[PDB]
Amino acid sequence: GQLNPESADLRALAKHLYDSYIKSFPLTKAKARAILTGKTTDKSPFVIYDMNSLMMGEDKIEVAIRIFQGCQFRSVEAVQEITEYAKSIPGFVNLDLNDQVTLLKYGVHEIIYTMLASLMNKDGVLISEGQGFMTREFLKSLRKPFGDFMEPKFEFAVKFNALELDDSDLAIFIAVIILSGDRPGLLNVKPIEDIQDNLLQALELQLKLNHPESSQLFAKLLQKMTDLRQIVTEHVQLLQVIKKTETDMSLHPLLQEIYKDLY
Amino acid sequence: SNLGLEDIIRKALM
Ligand SMILES: *c1ccc([N+](=O)[O-])cc1C(=O)Nc1cncc(F)c1
Repeated sequence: GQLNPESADLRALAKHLYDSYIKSFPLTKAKARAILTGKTTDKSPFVIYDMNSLMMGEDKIEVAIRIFQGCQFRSVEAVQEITEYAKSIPGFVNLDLNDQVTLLKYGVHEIIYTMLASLMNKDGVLISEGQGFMTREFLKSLRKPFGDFMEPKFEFAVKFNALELDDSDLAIFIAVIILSGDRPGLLNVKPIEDIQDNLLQALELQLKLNHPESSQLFAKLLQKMTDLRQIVTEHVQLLQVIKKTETDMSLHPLLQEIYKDLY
Repeated sequence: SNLGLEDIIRKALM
């Protein structure tokens, strides 16, 4: 590596994306980690870890289809923020509009799961705008099919969070996800790969500068896209599990509202 | 939904 005009341009791109990311996403990874590690004394979340504490937290808060309808509605803001971020990626708004929509309609789910990992640690997930913390084992204990909804996302998040990415890293990673030339139905793949090539160069440099501890972090991070893609693909099978579940699927109303905060 | 999601994205790109 040398400090030359192209490397400076890649640093300017990384900065541009970081600044846009801060402007687009009010809830950053740093803010979420500060809550999770016990430093946002302004907002100490209530811990929901069993049915008893679930009822004690009442003031702070088909069934499964209604959950999905509700979490999709609550994710509209995230979709809008991700779309606003995408407009800042140099070259993106010059693409064929159909390709912009295609890139976003596939990319937003992978990006939402990436951002969900910031809200998670091995014990649980922030909910209710950081005012609450829902434990992983309590979610896992819930009757089928609900108890299986979130555990694969926790498994992913622990592995993903072990990379110790910060918001500057994530800004470039999210842009790389958006500019994926492999999305089905794309009309003009080459201009998308031209931008992604630039973003990948910027990510590779960002990770080398920012993570001296982690020699193949670029490759490990790109491999995390396989897990993101698996989780997204599986959501179609959650829908089939629900159709075929002959059992009772009632769920405490407050648990229904907590699930609407998830994805 | 997919059609609902596409419409959200299209409006947001406006
Ligand atoms: C919303 C709320 C809770 C869950 N969950 O516990 O699994 C999932 C969802 C949901 O609708 N997820 C989703 C929606 N559209 C696309 C996806 F890839 C995932």
